[PDB]
Amino acid sequence: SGALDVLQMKEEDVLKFLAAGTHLGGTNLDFQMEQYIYKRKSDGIYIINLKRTWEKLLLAARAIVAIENPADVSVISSRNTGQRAVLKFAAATGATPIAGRFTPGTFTNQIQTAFREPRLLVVTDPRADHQPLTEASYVNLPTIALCNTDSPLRYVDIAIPCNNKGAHSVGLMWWMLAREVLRMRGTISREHPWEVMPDLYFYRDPEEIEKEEQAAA
Amino acid sequence: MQNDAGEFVDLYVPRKCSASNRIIGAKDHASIQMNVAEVDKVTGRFNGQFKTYAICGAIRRMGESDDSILRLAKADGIVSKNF
Amino acid sequence: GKCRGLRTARKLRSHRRDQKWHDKQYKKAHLGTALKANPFGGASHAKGIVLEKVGVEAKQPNSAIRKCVRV
Amino acid sequence: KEWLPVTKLGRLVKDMKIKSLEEIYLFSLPIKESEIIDFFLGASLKDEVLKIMPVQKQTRAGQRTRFKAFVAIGDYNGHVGLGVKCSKEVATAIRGAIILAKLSIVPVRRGYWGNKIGKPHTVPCKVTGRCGSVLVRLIPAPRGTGIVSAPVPKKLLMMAGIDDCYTSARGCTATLGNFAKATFDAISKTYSYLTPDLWKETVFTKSPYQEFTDHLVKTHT
Amino acid sequence: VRMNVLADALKSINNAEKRGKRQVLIRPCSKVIVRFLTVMMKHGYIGEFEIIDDHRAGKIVVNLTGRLNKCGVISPRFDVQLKDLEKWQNNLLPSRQFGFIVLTTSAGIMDHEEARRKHTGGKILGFFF
Amino acid sequence: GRVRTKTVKKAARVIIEKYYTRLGNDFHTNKRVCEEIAIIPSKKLRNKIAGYVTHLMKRIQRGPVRGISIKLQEEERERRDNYVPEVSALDQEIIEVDPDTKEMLKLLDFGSLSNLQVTQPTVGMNFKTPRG
Amino acid sequence: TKKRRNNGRAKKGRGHVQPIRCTNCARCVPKDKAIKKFVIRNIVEAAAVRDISEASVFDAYVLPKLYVKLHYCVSCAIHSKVVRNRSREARKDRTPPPRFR
Amino acid sequence: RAKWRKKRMRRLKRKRRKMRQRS
RNA sequence: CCAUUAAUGA
RNA sequence: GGUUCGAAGACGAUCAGAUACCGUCGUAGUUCCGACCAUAAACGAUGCCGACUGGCGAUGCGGCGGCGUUAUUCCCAUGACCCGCCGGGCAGCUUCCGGGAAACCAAAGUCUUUGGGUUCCGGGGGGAGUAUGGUUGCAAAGCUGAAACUUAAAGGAAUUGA
Repeated sequence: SGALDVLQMKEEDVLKFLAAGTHLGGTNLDFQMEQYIYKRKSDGIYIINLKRTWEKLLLAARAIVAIENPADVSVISSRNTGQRAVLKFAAATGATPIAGRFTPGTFTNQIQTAFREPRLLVVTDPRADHQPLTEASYVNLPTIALCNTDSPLRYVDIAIPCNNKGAHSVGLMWWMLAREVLRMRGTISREHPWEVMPDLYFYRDPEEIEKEEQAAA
Repeated sequence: MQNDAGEFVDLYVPRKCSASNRIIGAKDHASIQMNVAEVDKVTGRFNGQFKTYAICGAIRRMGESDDSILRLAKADGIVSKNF
Repeated sequence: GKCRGLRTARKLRSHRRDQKWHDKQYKKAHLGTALKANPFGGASHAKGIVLEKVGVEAKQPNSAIRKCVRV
Repeated sequence: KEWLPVTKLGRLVKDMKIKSLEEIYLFSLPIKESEIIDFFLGASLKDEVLKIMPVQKQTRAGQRTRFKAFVAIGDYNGHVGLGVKCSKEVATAIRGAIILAKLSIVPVRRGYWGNKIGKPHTVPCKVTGRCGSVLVRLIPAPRGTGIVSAPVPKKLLMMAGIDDCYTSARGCTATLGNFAKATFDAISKTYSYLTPDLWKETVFTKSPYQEFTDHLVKTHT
Repeated sequence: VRMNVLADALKSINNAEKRGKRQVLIRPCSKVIVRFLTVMMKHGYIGEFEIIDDHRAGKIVVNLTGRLNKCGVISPRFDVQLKDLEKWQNNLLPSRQFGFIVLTTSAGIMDHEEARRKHTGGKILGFFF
Repeated sequence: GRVRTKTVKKAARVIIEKYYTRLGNDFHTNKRVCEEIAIIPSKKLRNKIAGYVTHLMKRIQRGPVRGISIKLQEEERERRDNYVPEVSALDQEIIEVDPDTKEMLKLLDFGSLSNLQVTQPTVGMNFKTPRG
Repeated sequence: TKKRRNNGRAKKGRGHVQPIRCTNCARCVPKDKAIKKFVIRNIVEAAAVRDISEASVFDAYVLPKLYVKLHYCVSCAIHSKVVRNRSREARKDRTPPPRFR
Repeated sequence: RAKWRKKRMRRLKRKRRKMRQRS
């Protein structure tokens, strides 16, 4: 990642970043998220620097691969945008998913049935998953967060500045992170593109599901 | 912590944060050892050796954790110098 | 202290000399009004003459008729 | 009688693949099982009850008195704790206080005053601790002095093994719960104060969760 | 107004150490401040610093580490002999192992162990540990 | 006031979760089915459980139920998750590019690209909701 | 104890305002402390608009209004149920009630 | 009420001043 | 619209 | 000079009683000028000056920079809007910086790891802001200001019932 020709930024990755809209940040501005924005556009929407986004994705991929056991890595999403993304990420990696209904106390209450003592937390949204930050304040749990330009950095541990609102952008960044950790650990080589299509990770509107069911038959 | 003879006499030696240069107490239950992996320059895969880092709880509850991790990784050579 | 100068010793001494009088024990020890109003006169014992014997009703919850002597 | 493990650290204790609680205090792992300290330091561990405090709340059918137990716990070498538990009966209150005390013991620090020959005896520097308005200050003392203190924190320091210490108290020290928690916070911050003898860099050893990560998934879920 | 420039600068670096900044800009530059910073340098509590010397009250940038617990000040400049310095380090320093009380003398601005070596008392300035 | 309690409802959910194939739509059939599969000591509680089973089966025929784990609905959920659509909306011949994004891409390594389309900037800086 | 940050009123740097008499009582209230209702009022609301729309001379004549800025005190506002007491966690929520009806 | 206690004491002070001024 | 007061100790 | 309102006072109601709340009046007063007194829950119950320590959306002042809309239309430039920046002015929102007994406080923080400089003021509650002495004032009153004696409580924050 540091002056390495292998871990550079790819032209197709630039095309998919521009097609998803991950650089298109939020309207407001956070005081901690100032060092990941190059220039403010017209209409008051910030530009997330895609190269520094790729660098923070590489560092979070280092943090994922450095954990030896993939089974005790909890990947969390409470909004409806990221549930299918974290479920298919856990199915592709070996992680443990949370897709809605995060019970407060799964990291602190032992008598509960869904008690886990993990080694790594990967957070979709900080304001939606502020409660795993509160359990990670008491259990020694590192935090990976897909932050926005407005998302604060309270109790997080490493962050990737992205657009946490667009359903294409969130799933595209989960796809980039999943392909990066599969290229790092000894499963999939870096020469060929990955076979499973990145539209698998996108959450579908049920109106779009009914429209596709109408258009299929 | 050595005595007149020179023996290590304290019953443990505490951890120290690599960002604020401050030790970590016994019930500082938010201190995290970050592990950064390594990538070979000719293969591009995981090697086996790590880079360890300490984060105390005050930096987490303040909000300067990932900035300190980014600065330590840029100093140790993980993040590129362009950034 | 409040003022922390290098030569405020007379100010601190005069302020503490004026504020010792607001203590109850210092005033009772260093004014002669309480020593004059003390029937013993700063003494421990005193002889006197019995003139009458008074039954004094007691205070709050504990009630009795105590036996005092006007000396 | 046979203890069934629940936590991962408790499973490591039942596997005996960690040599002491020193690595647990190094990596700051939360101890949430009361049998771990009975396993490690349970031979010389001592329980002494400080005060049974009868707190109560007012209901519509009079008052409801429930007893609050304070237990000072610890062997005479380096590790003590203070446990607080309020329950309906005093026996269950003292038992729960001993359990929470075993969950929340802390390591205490002993150092030298001036000459550094022999074993460490005193608190190495002027430290302090407070909760509420009770302020307890711990002062280094020379050799042969003793624990010049009130009887309850003198009992706590006699448990802690600090032979020589001067103390200072500020506030309404009649509240023995806040008084014991204030001296508990002082002896906990002894191992939190930055000592200039700790200028050596910390070579971080491997966590036991990362050491035995294969046994922890092959012997149970 | 600004009465004690040394006390203001040391309270500034004390606030910087309490928050956790890597470096801080204290706004004036005095000779007592520069000599105090060199004493903390030679005793190894802070890093190496620099001063910005315009033709006014200059500025000072000090690279800070976590080895400085609290940097205080003793105002005003009390006289300290060799008979009372034991009581000074008894009621001001945290221990007799570390911590140094600076005090200016005619031989130079120095701390209490160097004052015991050179056998010379003087006016106290502050403490640092 | 005809409201079922938790001892009816949780037991009926366990019955439908474990024996979904044996249960049906008719009340007088799945009542006897629940009688044979579950030991219910009273006819009134048996009728309450059977009625709540019929009402949950009506909810299943109307749509999905949250507090249930049916194997067929789980297989349908897994199929709808593993469904692969047609070619992506990320692969487009025309991608709208803002001028400041074009400037930062020029400052990066890939400055000139193949299938990008730079657009005009939104003139008029009016993007905030008025106050009050 | 100090119950409100702005102490029961809307003064922070003024210090003194002019008094206004109440409408229900004749209580002398400070201007920024008084509960103010800018009551809009169509002179007929439901019943007589149907009568005026057929008894008026001009075709499609718009009905007039009557604007009154009422000033109440704390006692008059709570006795006429303009404002109510709230929980201490909901005291700081100074959003106005909406215009749903 | 402290206000009427102060006003009662002012009237009592006026009575004391009048009874001293009579002498 | 009017509505005053519940003797001391436990 | 007295329009309105309205201490004292009169009258009519309610009440066992009203020498109050309610209503009709109504003197002094409330309005202006020349002389008094210096008292307020005169409060932000938080003295004045100086340095440091999170941001966020504003607003007011003056200045600066930059797409554009709109008037002097006949351009530049000045007025009105939009986005920022600069110094403090009243402020507001979040909060494990930190403090406090807590309510709360970006100060009520930089406090047992106690020292930036400086004026006033408190030493349990009553007696009591009382007596006396001095002083100011036409008076009412204001400033300084006790003691004897009496009591083990008085008080502040917060919790649960009623």
